[PDB]
Amino acid sequence: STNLDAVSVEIKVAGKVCDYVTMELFQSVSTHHRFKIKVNYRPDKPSVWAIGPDVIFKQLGEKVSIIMTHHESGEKTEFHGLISDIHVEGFDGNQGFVILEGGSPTILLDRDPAMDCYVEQNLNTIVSDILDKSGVKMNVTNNPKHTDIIPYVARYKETSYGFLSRLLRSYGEWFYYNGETLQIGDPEIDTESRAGYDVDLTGV
Amino acid sequence: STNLDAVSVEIKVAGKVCDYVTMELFQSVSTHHRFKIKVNYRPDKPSVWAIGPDVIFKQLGEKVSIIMTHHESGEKTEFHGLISDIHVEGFDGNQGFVILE
Amino acid sequence: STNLDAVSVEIKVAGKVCDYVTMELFQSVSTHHRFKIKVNYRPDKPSVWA
Amino acid sequence: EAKLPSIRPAYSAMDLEHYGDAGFHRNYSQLSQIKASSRYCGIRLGELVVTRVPESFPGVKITDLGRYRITEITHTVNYKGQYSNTFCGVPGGTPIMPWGDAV
Amino acid sequence: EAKLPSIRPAYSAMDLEHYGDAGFHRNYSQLSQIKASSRYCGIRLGELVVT
Amino acid sequence: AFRATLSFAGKEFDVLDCTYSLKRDVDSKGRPSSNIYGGQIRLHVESTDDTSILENMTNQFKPHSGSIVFKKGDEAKMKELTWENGYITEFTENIDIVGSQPMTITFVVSAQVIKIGGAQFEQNWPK
Amino acid sequence: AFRATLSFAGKEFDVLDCTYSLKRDVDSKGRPSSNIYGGQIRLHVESTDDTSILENMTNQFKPHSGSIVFKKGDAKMKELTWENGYITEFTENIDIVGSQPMTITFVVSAQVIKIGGAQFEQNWPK
Amino acid sequence: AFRATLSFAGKEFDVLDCTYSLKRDVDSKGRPSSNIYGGQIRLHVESTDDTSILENMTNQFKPHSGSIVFKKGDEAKMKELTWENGYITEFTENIDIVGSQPMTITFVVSAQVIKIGGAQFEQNWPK
Amino acid sequence: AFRATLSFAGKEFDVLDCTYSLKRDVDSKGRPSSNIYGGQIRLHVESTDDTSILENMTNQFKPHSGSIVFKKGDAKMKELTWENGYITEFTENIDIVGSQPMTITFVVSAQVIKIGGAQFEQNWPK
Repeated sequence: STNLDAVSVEIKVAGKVCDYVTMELFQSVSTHHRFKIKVNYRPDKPSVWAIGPDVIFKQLGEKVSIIMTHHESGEKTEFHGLISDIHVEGFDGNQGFVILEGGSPTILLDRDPAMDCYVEQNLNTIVSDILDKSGVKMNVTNNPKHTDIIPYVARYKETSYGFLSRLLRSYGEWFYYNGETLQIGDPEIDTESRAGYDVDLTGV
Repeated sequence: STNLDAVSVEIKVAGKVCDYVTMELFQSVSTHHRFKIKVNYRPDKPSVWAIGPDVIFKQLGEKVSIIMTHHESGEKTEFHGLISDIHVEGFDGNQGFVILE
Repeated sequence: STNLDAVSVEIKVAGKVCDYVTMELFQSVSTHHRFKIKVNYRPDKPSVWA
Repeated sequence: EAKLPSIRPAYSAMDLEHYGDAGFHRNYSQLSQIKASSRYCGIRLGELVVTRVPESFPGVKITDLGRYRITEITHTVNYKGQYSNTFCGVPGGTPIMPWGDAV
Repeated sequence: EAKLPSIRPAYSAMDLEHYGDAGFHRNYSQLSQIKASSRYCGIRLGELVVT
Repeated sequence: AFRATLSFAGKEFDVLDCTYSLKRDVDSKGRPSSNIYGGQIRLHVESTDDTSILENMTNQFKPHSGSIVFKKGDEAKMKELTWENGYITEFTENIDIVGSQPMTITFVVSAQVIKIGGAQFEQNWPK
Repeated sequence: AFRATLSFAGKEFDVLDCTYSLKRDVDSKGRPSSNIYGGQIRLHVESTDDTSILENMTNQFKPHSGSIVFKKGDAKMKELTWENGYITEFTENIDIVGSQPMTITFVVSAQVIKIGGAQFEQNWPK
Repeated sequence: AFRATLSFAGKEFDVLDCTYSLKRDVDSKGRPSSNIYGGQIRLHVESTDDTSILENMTNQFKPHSGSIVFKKGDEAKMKELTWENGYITEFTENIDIVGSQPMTITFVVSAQVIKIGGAQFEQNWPK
Repeated sequence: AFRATLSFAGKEFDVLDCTYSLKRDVDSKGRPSSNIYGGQIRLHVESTDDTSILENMTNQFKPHSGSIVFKKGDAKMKELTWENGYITEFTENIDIVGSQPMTITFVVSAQVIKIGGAQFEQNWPK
């Protein structure tokens, strides 16, 4: 079909296609990924008051997929995440709209301060222990570079992510989410692309 | 005859006159002095790509002089400082510009 | 008849009625209350400098 | 020369060599950096990009601008339906990623 | 289960029961909240409103 | 010929111009994304020795109703536009001693229900 | 000598004006930087005792279709057709001192518009 | 009395209006601060039963060339404006039952090269 | 028919238009909230061989004075005068069609302006 933008974005919530007005996605190698999606309700469909706010509030913690496709070159980007906040609002008597907020599953690992200690393990074993008692479904690649045994590590009133983020980085290990898996260790990625000023680069 | 402004400001970088478009200078008795200068690159002259960003970056640590003169009274203000970091920008095929901090 | 706004606000300073332009007031259950008032000086009265 | 103590315990000589190397490469990586914007989704996080300026520009002899590793990126779609992104990078040979949000 | 110490000394079993009970209700009340606008001056601090 | 007469507050006025409009908001791709809003009537009448439109705007704060009837001169009625539950929101009076119309009144009405022929427009004004 | 006839809602009207337009975006060097958008049709009609376009507007949840035929001189020259459209703007004006005693102008937002072998279509996510 | 003809897509059209402009940014003290930009040709031609300008805007996305020739005296070609590597970025078609020209088409062309007489404007598109 | 003449810098000019206005600020309830400000004079004059008004704007930077006299019958009706003024706008226009081609329009911003028995004074502290 003709009349297509350069890049096409598709959003699916729990496997079904979303009808959005505006999106936003942020990705980092040393922080959480975040998304914010605005959903609209059409005049000829039920409003947010005919459905009920508490029935909308029951899709917290569901899966979101965002896929961006470049038609000329056939190149795509994929992201999988979870919903952690919902807003339902309206003004001046309109039918209302919904705002979905979330990010990578590591955002749900950052809400639980506690006290622990580990005696004579390595970083490979400590990571598995933290992720074993999590309750969040995730897939991980666990390959740290420091394979020796640490006599003592303490978790001092911090969350699971805050404890793990601190400990792995002070040992100089890569620790981030690459869009579908959680990476621990250097992935050894050498994939190059070319960009030119005034050719697919609008500013430098 | 000359339509001079009330206050004239001159900037010299390493002893040579600078062609700027905007300036800001802040001073206090309890913190650092800070300046920010935007430099002009004319279409007649070579651009920032003909010169090269790595040759512009040789200006880190050089001297900067700012003089302010009030013509109707004869008053004056002098400042001497150093360059700490440099930015090179450009958008949509433009010849570029430089910001000195 | 007289035209009046839906809500009327009156401000008194030390018992005397105040002529204001804008007004702001913030109240909390777990912090301080804060107000801000801008007072109006008219050309037919003594000024701020007088 | 400026001396500081380690922030985590070290139990051998090689432990402090590795600790010192991570600190050096994090500081050297901040000497020069890039920040650009585009409308192309082939730019991906944690990968490499080679930047240049075309030879058709007037007076340009050296074309290379750098080789960078992508450390962040932001994607947007506005209310008219147009896509764009902005990103930042460090030089492509760096072995240690930034400190980030750790406390 | 996540465990933490008290930020305040406690001297009996009833003190710690009251301390933990206050912490629970503060965390539970942030599960769902409201925000609204109006032009009516009958809404007052510390009172109840039915929407 | 063409003439229109306005009945309001128990009096009749001579109309020189009249209009009303309706609208909906449209998405960037052309799909409607709102309900119909509007229904404001702008009227232009000849002012003759009495002030009764003015005192309904100022000295009264209750809703009213009115009708406008359009006829083709030689008297034939074809269309009648009525409103119910309305207020006067704008008012202006103009005098220009040059020529043409020397003394006129223009006002605007905002009403909940608008009726014209076999079509109606009702708004949601809850309690 | 020129005539335009609008066939709409099982009726026929006489058209005074008609317009449609399309547009793109450019990026200060002339290179296009977006796709084509627009496609609204604006019409001007003389109103005669029949309030049937207004009733179509008040039926907010039903799309329709229509045709406009252009006749040159003393035979059809062009035909503009739309399908799956709504009326999104309506104005009725009456001026007694001046000419044009009663007129109606309105806008149509449609999914497809076709004219003489060309066509423009928008995608609607349903 | 002048005449103008447009040769586009193998067809000939009759021109009622034509315009093109160039621009250059200027510093606060009067100096130029950029190079030439612009170069967009706006054309106003007559309409008929053929729809070939719209087909090139919608049904095709490829660069095209075109030519406009100006004639003086009721032969003896005056000038000729040429373009190459261009796209149609605007389109409009109006019909008015009363008043002068019945059916017209207006459109704007944004091209890379513009030639008129012995002058040439070229845009640096880095490809 | 009116005759207006301008006496400026020891010369005489033929006036085509003239204006001057004053203003005040007003609250949301219609109460004045500031003092009177304004008093600029806008003049339209027929150009000639002399270029004295231009040399007063550029070559000199001293305040000046001038007067305008209006005659209705032939007699003197009103006189508008200024002192301590500057020329802040200048424009020369040529149009080869007709109706006074060569003209000059300029604006004066003075401290004191006088007409008849009325005066306006500005507070310019020194």
